[PDB]
Amino acid sequence: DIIIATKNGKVRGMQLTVFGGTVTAFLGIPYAQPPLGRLRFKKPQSLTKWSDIWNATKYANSCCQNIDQSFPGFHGSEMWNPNTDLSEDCLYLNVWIPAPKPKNATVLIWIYGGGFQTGTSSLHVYDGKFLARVERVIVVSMNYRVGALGFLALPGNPEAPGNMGLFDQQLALQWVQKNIAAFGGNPKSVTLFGESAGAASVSLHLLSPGSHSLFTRAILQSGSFNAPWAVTSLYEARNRTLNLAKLTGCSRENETEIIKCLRNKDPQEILLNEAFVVPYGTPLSVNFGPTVDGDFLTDMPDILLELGQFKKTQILVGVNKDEGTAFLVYGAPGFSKDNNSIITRKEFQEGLKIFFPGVSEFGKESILFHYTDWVDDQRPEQYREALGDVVGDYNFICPALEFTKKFSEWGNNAFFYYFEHRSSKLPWPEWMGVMHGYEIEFVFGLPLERRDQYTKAEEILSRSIVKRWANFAKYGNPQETQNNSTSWPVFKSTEQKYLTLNTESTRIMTKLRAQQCRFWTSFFPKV
Amino acid sequence: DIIIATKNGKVRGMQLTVFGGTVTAFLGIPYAQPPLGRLRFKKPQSLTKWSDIWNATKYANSCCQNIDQSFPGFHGSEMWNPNTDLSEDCLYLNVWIPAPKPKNATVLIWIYGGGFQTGTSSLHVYDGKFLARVERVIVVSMNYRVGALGFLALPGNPEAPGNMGLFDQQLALQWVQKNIAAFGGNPKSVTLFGESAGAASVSLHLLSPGSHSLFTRAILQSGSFNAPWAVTSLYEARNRTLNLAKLTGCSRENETEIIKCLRNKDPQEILLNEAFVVPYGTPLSVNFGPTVDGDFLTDMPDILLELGQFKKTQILVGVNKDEGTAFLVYGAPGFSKDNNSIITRKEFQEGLKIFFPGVSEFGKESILFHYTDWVDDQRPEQYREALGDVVGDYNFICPALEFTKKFSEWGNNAFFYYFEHRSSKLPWPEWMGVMHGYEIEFVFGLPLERRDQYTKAEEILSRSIVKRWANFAKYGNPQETQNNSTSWPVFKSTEQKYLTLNTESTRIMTKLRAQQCRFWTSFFPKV
Ligand SMILES: *[C@@H]1O[C@H](CO[C@H]2O[C@@H](C)[C@@H](O)[C@@H](O)[C@@H]2O)[C@@H](O[C@@H]2O[C@H](CO)[C@@H](O)[C@H](O)[C@H]2NC(C)=O)[C@H](O)[C@H]1NC(C)=O
Ligand SMILES: *[C@@H]1O[C@H](CO[C@H]2O[C@@H](C)[C@@H](O)[C@@H](O)[C@@H]2O)[C@@H](O[C@@H]2O[C@H](CO)[C@@H](O)[C@H](O)[C@H]2NC(C)=O)[C@H](O)[C@H]1NC(C)=O
Ligand SMILES: *[C@H]1O[C@H](CO[C@H]2O[C@@H](C)[C@@H](O)[C@@H](O)[C@@H]2O)[C@@H](O[C@@H]2O[C@H](CO)[C@@H](O)[C@H](O)[C@H]2NC(C)=O)[C@H](O)[C@H]1NC(C)=O
Ligand SMILES: *[C@H]1O[C@H](CO[C@H]2O[C@@H](C)[C@@H](O)[C@@H](O)[C@@H]2O)[C@@H](O[C@@H]2O[C@H](CO)[C@@H](O)[C@H](O)[C@H]2NC(C)=O)[C@H](O)[C@H]1NC(C)=O
Ligand SMILES: C[n+]1ccccc1/C=N/OCc1c(F)c(F)c(F)c(F)c1F
Ligand SMILES: C[n+]1ccccc1/C=N/OCc1c(F)c(F)c(F)c(F)c1F
Ligand SMILES: *[C@@H]1O[C@H](CO)[C@@H](O)[C@H](O)[C@H]1NC(C)=O
Ligand SMILES: *[C@@H]1O[C@H](CO)[C@@H](O)[C@H](O)[C@H]1NC(C)=O
Ligand SMILES: *[C@@H]1O[C@H](CO)[C@@H](O)[C@H](O)[C@H]1NC(C)=O
Ligand SMILES: *[C@@H]1O[C@H](CO)[C@@H](O)[C@H](O)[C@H]1NC(C)=O
Ligand SMILES: *[C@@H]1O[C@H](CO)[C@@H](O)[C@H](O)[C@H]1NC(C)=O
Ligand SMILES: *[C@@H]1O[C@H](CO)[C@@H](O)[C@H](O)[C@H]1NC(C)=O
Ligand SMILES: *[C@@H]1O[C@H](CO)[C@@H](O)[C@H](O)[C@H]1NC(C)=O
Ligand SMILES: *[C@@H]1O[C@H](CO)[C@@H](O)[C@H](O)[C@H]1NC(C)=O
Ligand SMILES: [Ca+2]
Ligand SMILES: [Ca+2]
Ligand SMILES: [Ca+2]
Ligand SMILES: [Ca+2]
Ligand SMILES: [Ca+2]
Ligand SMILES: [Ca+2]
Ligand SMILES: [Ca+2]
Ligand SMILES: [Ca+2]
Ligand SMILES: [Cl-]
Ligand SMILES: [Cl-]
Ligand SMILES: [Cl-]
Ligand SMILES: [Cl-]
Ligand SMILES: [Cl-]
Ligand SMILES: [Cl-]
Ligand SMILES: [Cl-]
Ligand SMILES: [Cl-]
Ligand SMILES: [K+]
Ligand SMILES: [K+]
Ligand code: NA
Ligand code: NA
Ligand code: NA
Ligand code: NA
Repeated sequence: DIIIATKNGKVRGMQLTVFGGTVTAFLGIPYAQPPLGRLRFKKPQSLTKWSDIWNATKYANSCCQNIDQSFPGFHGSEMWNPNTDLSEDCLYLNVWIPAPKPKNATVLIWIYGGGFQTGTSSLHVYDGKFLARVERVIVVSMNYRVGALGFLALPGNPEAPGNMGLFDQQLALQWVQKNIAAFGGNPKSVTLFGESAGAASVSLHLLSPGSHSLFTRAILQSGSFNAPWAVTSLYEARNRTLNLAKLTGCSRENETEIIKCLRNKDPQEILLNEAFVVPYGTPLSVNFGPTVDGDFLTDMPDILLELGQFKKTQILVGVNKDEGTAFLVYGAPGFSKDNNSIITRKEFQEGLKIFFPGVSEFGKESILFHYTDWVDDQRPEQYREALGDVVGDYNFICPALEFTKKFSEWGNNAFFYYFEHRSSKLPWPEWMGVMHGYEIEFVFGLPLERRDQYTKAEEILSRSIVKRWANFAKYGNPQETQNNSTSWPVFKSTEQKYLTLNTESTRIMTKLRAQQCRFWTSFFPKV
Repeated sequence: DIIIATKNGKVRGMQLTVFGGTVTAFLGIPYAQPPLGRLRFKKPQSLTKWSDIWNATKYANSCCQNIDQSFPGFHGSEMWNPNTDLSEDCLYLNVWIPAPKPKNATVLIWIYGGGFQTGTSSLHVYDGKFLARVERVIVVSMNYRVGALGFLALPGNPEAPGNMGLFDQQLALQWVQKNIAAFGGNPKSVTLFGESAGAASVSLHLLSPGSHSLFTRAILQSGSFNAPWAVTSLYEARNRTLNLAKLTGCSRENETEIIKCLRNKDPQEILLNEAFVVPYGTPLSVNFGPTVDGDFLTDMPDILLELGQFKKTQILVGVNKDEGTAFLVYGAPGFSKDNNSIITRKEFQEGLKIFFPGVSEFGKESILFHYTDWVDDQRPEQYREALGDVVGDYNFICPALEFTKKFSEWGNNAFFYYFEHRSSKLPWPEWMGVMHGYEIEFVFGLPLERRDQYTKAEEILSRSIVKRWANFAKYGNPQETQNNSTSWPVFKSTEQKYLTLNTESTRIMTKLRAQQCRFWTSFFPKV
């Protein structure tokens, strides 16, 4: 029977049988006062503290959010929807520790993605028990507020300052610093990892001084703050806030009066209305995201990154081969998860208008031109694949490379990966390839469960990746030193070497998407 | 490797490990042409027939339907939502046969509920593998069209005749008659069982001459056609059709022209709009249900039942202790699944207006009067429990008793049960009690899986019920003859004996809800 005295009180965990061993799980530990009533839109408040035991024996509420209902009954999409009740009372975290209790274990802290509008830490593919079991690290994950409730910004106004969700994560990091030692963890050895919006969060923690000493190093999967979807401008932030305000009947003169009006609405009213604060969104739209609040973020992060104002430490960064494809079935004409989505030139062009709504004809023609230099074939899937590549390079890959490039320029080790294995169990069609989000299950070691219809090769690769991530956390160097693995070289802005992760031919390459990324990083912004 | 030659072609099944034995499953066998294009709103068409093997190795598409999203992330509600893609191409059935292949097995055919608006046969609690394993019966289940796509009625007009979903089920019954022998089943021994709207369907099959010879006997769980939600009047049917027609921009002069206009809409457009064809619905509202079509149903079923025009055979009928409670959190004021729902007198009265929208003040006062004869206490949950009882007696229990009473009057054995055990794993709060829908998992033998956190007592009861249902199917007599069970007496209109199903004190009682049901069955209709 396992009970740990945290600084706020005793908590009770539960034993799990994993791989002929035991992992101890503490699910749903509160780390802040529920942000309700007057506390809505505010930075999280610290916890009351209690006597008696808190039973941390089931996942807690997920934060209020809208759920994707494009494919009801379809596991490919539904595996991402929350699996606990939605509630504003959602500020909880989870802790997986090895058994027997580790002496001074390295801690991995997961920050989920979801475009800052969705997400929860209780998803099956974020289960930290395998990592705890296999690498004897401690895994921690937290729920943080999303959408308007997490990122509504009326900057400098503390009734709704912006970046609340980011402060939720930060307060959870503080919790770990203050309490993890009681669980057998080492507060001086904490590695943040996250995917997509979670990875962007991780990159922002590297930039936020308040977070500087709450972690040791950082892993960024398919995301970074400099991705075009990741940061909300102040013009956007205020326009979007005032729009939510009119939509809900909360337009008032004294901005502080808007917030109290919004404080009195149902969560549902807010949620139902946040979709429309943008006149013409994209599938990748982030209505309420990170802003330069002058608190979490002292300045525009592009400036910070460029002038080397960030935590000096190691990073592990990477992307997947077909980042863009998932988004294509969420609005691009002629695309379907139920057919092979062979599209024509005109549908390609209409898809661009969908993904680049405010861009000139010349801008969209340049994308067309750069991405239709057929290779050198006339295959029917030319345009289908070009559009996925367009969406993936622009939104994920090129920003990831650029971040790593600028980060390493200030003299810290960086490691870059290209994940190109497609899950044999992927419920999405073959044309979508190695999708956004689908390295995560390899990272968390789900293929290590033989009872699960992953291939033998998939167990090897997951085992290998799990070891690399773990060695990165413990030692700041993502090698697999024992099974003749390819050695993972540091990413330097000169040669720009990266490691490909796959089941077959693993290797070192250089300058991922070189031409594509000079188009997006250098040319496209002038357009 | 198992392959069965059906009359339409070879099908391939798959082996399942169940309880140290094998069950063979054929999931997703087509039994009709997909009802698409010109076939929308029509009675199902017979199948083309194929060469090569059909792989019946995964559940098929569920039929188009709206999904309950009141409690996103909550297992209590989400366990009922479809778990395969929604598609109009949904006319498929499933077959579980014992291993080794049975010689002449009795067949149970499951018809799911869902208020004729929702439902699918691929739900976890409808898994027929346990029944196949334990009782060596063959279990069959089918998907049938629901909502407007299954029950849109413009009577006598064969472009949309009504009762299409009922004809889907019937065509599936035909499939069994024609093919089950090839699976080791006995077409001369087929028992229909269903819950809620599925049970109402079963009762209508007893009344439909086209179904007379497609089955042997019948089990009706929490439902019958004479329930107030179960049959759509012709005034309602046409008003609702014409309303869907205006909502979708399909109002035309030649009724046949309405249907072609509706034939050309997206399923989604139809689905989105079927909610509003009723000006003031209830939580129990069935917008598009069974009608007297002059085909499946030759006359108003109340008349048929009363004059003894129905299949002469045995029936097993029953209800649960707290049928009504589930519906209370779907619109009654002051109710919540997250608190104890103590409501006051005025909230009780407002709840009545919600559940009896078209009823006079005197009508609603009579309900109030009949259900507030406190017993003889002044407990705070008086009104909360009275409202659940009101909704349960009116909508499920009293109609069930009345059906059994009138059916047995024509000289066939009838057996009535009162299920009063609450699942120890029920995710809904304690106040909701023994809920509508939650005997089903006991019937299908889920507690027989020891790996599943059901209690030992729950395994006993499930084992017992599984045996009773199986003996009923095989022999038309639901006894458990071996383990000193209470003997289940026939329900006669004189004494009206019934069997209570529970974990503790099992027993024979008489005249379930006697006073409540004379109020609803005799008095209330005059009101
Ligand atoms: C691949 O599918 C798309 C997506 O939409 C369709 O999905 C199919 C499975 C089918 O059910 C179809 O009825 C459904 O609309 C097809 O694009 C669609 O084409 C139709 C017909 O002109 C248009 O009305 C729709 O606007 C359009 N939908 C989208 C998203 O553009 C596509 O034609 C199909 N092509 C193939 C087989 O490659
Ligand atoms: C039990 O809960 C109901 C349902 O609605 C509430 O659920 C609670 C868990 C809480 O989050 C609350 O904010 C939420 O609205 C309560 O009824 C609600 O009471 C509020 C306050 O007046 C009304 O504004 C709502 O109209 C009303 N909802 C409904 C469905 O009527 C109810 O008061 C609560 N009571 C208890 C503790 O027994
Ligand atoms: C932000 O401000 C306005 C707000 O307009 C929006 O209002 C919301 C309620 C929502 O429904 C959305 O669809 C709608 O566009 C943006 O809209 C334009 O603003 C002009 C006035 O400047 C208005 O007359 C119109 O409502 C609207 N016109 C059009 C054709 O869009 C505006 O685009 C945006 N400004 C930004 C992005 O800074
Ligand atoms: C069925 O016919 C009419 C249709 O009206 C409905 O129209 C749908 C589009 C839907 O949105 C629904 O909300 C709406 O009520 C029913 O409505 C009434 O009919 C009168 C004319 O007879 C109209 O003037 C109104 O639209 C409407 N009035 C009110 C206050 O309800 C009508 O109730 C129903 N008849 C039945 C049940 O037989
Ligand atoms: C949170 N997340 C991380 C990685 C990969 C996927 C997800 C969530 N996926 O939900 C499915 C989904 C998608 F995959 C989308 F591309 C999209 F635009 C959606 F709106 C959407 F809901
Ligand atoms: C199909 N079914 C059979 C038995 C019990 C429940 C169900 C389906 N339950 O879905 C949850 C649910 C309910 F339990 C309801 F009472 C209700 F009114 C809904 F609209 C609803 F969606
Ligand atoms: C927490 O768990 C234990 C055993 O599961 C229980 O006995 C204890 O009282 C619990 N506290 C609760 C339910 O609040
Ligand atoms: C754990 O490791 C750190 C160094 O990273 C060390 O300073 C600390 O004292 C250790 N705590 C132990 C051994 O419990
Ligand atoms: C806005 O309202 C708040 C709350 O009363 C108050 O502090 C302030 O005086 C108001 N500001 C303006 C501009 O009137
Ligand atoms: C190394 O090799 C052995 C067997 O070859 C394997 O069981 C072990 O898990 C491998 N380790 C890693 C980290 O891949
Ligand atoms: C059906 O299943 C078998 C083995 O699983 C496969 O080899 C056969 O070709 C399948 N037919 C298909 C996939 O259409
Ligand atoms: C199965 O049982 C029926 C009687 O219910 C019998 O007439 C039929 O011939 C049997 N078929 C066999 C033994 O295969
Ligand atoms: C309705 O339209 C159909 C289809 O053309 C046709 O059979 C019939 O003549 C029309 N009926 C009327 C009332 O005009
Ligand atoms: C009868 O009794 C034995 C043990 O007492 C039990 O294993 C068996 O399953 C029981 N049968 C039924 C139908 O309850
Ligand atoms: Ca909510
Ligand atoms: Ca540190
Ligand atoms: Ca490539
Ligand atoms: Ca290698
Ligand atoms: Ca549909
Ligand atoms: Ca028969
Ligand atoms: Ca009772
Ligand atoms: Ca007994
Ligand atoms: Cl944005
Ligand atoms: Cl062109
Ligand atoms: Cl090079
Ligand atoms: Cl490349
Ligand atoms: Cl009705
Ligand atoms: Cl009164
Ligand atoms: Cl009596
Ligand atoms: Cl009673
Ligand atoms: K997403
Ligand atoms: K229902
Ligand atoms: Na879902
Ligand atoms: Na997956
Ligand atoms: Na669901
Ligand atoms: Na259940």
